[PDB]
Amino acid sequence: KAPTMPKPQWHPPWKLYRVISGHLGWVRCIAVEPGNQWFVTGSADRTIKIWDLASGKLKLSLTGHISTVRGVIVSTRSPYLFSCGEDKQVKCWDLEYNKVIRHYHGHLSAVYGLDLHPTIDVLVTCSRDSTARIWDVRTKASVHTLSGHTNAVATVRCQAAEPQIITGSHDTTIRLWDLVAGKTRVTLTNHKKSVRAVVLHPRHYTFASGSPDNIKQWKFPDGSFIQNLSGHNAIINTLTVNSDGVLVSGADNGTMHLWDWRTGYNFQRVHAAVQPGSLDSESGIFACAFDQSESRLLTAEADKTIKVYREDDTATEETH
Amino acid sequence: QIPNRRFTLWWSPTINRANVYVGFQVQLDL
Amino acid sequence: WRVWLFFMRGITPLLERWLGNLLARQFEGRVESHFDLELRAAVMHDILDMMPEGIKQNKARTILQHLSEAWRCWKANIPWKVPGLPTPIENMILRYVKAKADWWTNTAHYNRERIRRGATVDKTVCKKNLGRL
Amino acid sequence: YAEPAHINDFMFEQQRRT
Amino acid sequence: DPDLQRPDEEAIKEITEKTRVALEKSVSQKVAAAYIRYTPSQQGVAFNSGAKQRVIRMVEMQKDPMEPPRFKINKKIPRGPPSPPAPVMHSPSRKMTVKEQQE
Amino acid sequence: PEHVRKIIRDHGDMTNRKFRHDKRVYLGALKYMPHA
Amino acid sequence: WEDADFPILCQTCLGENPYIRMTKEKYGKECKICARPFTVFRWCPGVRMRFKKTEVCQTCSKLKNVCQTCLLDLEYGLPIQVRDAGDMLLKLARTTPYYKRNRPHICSFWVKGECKRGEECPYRHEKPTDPDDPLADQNIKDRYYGINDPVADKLLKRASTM
RNA sequence: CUCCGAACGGUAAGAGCCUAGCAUGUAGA
RNA sequence: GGCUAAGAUC
RNA sequence: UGGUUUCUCUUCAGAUCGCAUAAAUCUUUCGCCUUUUACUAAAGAUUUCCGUGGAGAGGAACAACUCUG
Repeated sequence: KAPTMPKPQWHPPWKLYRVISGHLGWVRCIAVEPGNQWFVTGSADRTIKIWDLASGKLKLSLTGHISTVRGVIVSTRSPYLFSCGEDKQVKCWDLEYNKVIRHYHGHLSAVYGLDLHPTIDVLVTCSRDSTARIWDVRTKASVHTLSGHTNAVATVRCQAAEPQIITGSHDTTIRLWDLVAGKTRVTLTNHKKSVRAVVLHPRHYTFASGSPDNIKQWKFPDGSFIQNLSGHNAIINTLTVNSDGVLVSGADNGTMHLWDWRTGYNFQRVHAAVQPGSLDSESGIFACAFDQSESRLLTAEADKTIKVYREDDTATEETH
Repeated sequence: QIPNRRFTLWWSPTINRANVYVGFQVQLDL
Repeated sequence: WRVWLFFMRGITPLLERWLGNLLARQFEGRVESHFDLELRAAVMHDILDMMPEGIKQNKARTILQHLSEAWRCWKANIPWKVPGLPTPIENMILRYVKAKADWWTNTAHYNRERIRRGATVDKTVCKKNLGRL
Repeated sequence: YAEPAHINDFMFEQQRRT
Repeated sequence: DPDLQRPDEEAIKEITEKTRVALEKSVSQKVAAAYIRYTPSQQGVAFNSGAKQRVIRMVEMQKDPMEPPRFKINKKIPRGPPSPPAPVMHSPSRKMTVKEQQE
Repeated sequence: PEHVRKIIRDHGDMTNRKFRHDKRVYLGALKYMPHA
Repeated sequence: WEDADFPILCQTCLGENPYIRMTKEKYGKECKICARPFTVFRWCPGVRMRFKKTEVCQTCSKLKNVCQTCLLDLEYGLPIQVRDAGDMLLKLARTTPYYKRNRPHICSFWVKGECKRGEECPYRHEKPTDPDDPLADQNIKDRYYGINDPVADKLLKRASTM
């Protein structure tokens, strides 16, 4: 009865292969190197530690922040592992000497997330004081103050296709602030909850979006609501999408619901376990991003255990 | 401050001179 | 002549930044509490977002007071939890309390490692490190 | 209402002054 | 494929070249601090008649590149504190249930 | 030529010889001194 | 801060020629209409003119709708005290303006007698105005605001004479 | 044996009277 | 109205 | 094939571009320490300044002396 019901997309279920637990505190960010060798992941212990992307062993430990590290954006166009700390300091720890090289400032409060633009030499630092900041890389100065949010700008997206910068505001209103002007070119007539999640699928479609309650898709030219999300009412914090058509949603309740970017039905919708030292209701996917080789999924939970989920071939998972 | 006042006033020629404090010409009053 | 020509060769990029603001003013005219405030504001941001069941007479400062009395009960190592509560509201309160306990224990061990000599200066950190241990 | 022109400033200033 | 079409790589590079030129103009303005013909449609009827274009050459005066600034910090209002308050139109807000106060 | 000998000759006049509206630029342009 | 692109001036102050030349100085001259620096637009009205510039601010002159140099009005030409009184602006207006609005200043050496410049003197070597009249006793806000406007006072008084 | 230091942490606190080295370069009739 | 050593407190 | 010079402006410099060599900043270390800047020098990388290198563009001087081939 539903449109496009008997022809969904293909999505085999995944399986956890290794649960690395070396950090001391809730991991708030996780990122993979573009060479598929390093895995940068912060923690609540104010130490952004890099590990092996495939072996899983520890590779380095780089501290320096005065608060929780809630952002780690490894730059692919330049060797600089920039990080956003909650101590009002976007510590751009360059990996050329494993130390701070820039130490840019300007935000009045904690920084929510950071995203490096693929084309423009600037870093979109989504702060949480009242707005975001367009920090210029290798200049140590801000470009423009894109103040278009009534609350903290949690999510951030710097796409080369979208001319504006998609900012995710916690005031239940997403915005697309232009890079040259700075004003929000178009708002979002959706996401009734506090929107603190955003994704992008540039493989064969436009960039989507997300929300904790009543999430929906979008489009890159000026926004276009394609379809809403499934029955996921938990507080979503991680939203990753692969080029093969997989859509991973990481919520705070631990229910890592995996759906399709085209079909929309939840393929796996499995819930992860917790650490023995942790509490009963403490496991929650705060950050999740796929690998550079798009083989083993990586989700950093809140139970101080960076879990890695590999793939597995199966055929008895037909959805009605 | 009361035992500190009696100790500072007792050694007043020792703790206030030209050698103990070099650059100074401050007069109190008349 | 060679050393003092290099002295002005280093001061010529310097003095434009040193005395640049001096000639400009004549015509232009011139802690750990931040981590407690950021954890308190994010708790109100999470409680107003992580399922308040819509606009149905939502929480207030009494919910933050419930998190305040839970931390004070744990501070004396007492088994008094906060009973009589919804399960996701208690799980969100216990998650922020376990994260605040990670911050306070790490701040206690860092001051105790710098308590042997450390800095040779302590005005009020000596009473706090002895009270935390 | 401003409306610029791509004419030469040399020939325009010479013709108007003449 | 036309509904989910991606933009061209030349259009993305032209958007990148325009953004790089716009960011360089803002960086040159940040590092520095730290003809025309208007038709006189206001009162042009008979006073100096025949002025249909009123051409005025815009010649920028080259100031001295070694000087203190001519004024203090500008205390003038640059823009308007009203906004275009776009409406939400997200979802109709209603009551959940009778047991929503107990849940 | 000998043009610089005349311009520096008017140094501290009473706003009548290179001192009417040029004294503010005279102390501001000279703030690039150690390069000279 | 305070930027501009084109001066909002009158056709009388723009010069008695279709072709003119402007000179823009960005953020300078200390415009006393808003106590903010504006784009000082200097120009030449013509031969033997005053060659004045902009005096008022850009945004401060938008609410008054007057000239940038004359600062009288936009269409009629009456002062702001005469424009806010009252069509009243149709009868008080006057086309074909005088050259005294674009006339240069007087020679102080000619008033003192020792006019050593001669025939090449750019200033006017004529007799000055009578200081007993209130027309040569205005101020900055006295011409912009309608309060204490001597030009608007005689404009309403001489309108009912016959 | 010849390696030579500078500023801040400093003079108060007030009543009546007296005299000075300074700055702008305007539109208007 | 929050965080500070039941904040020390007869 | 056909031009010795000189002044303006457009890139990359991985050559002791510099046959010699300044200052500031950031992350770690020592000495004094009494509030702080001026401090002492060991390591690494980021700017500014003193400068320079090939290769197209525009003027001036005999470009005509006829340079290599």
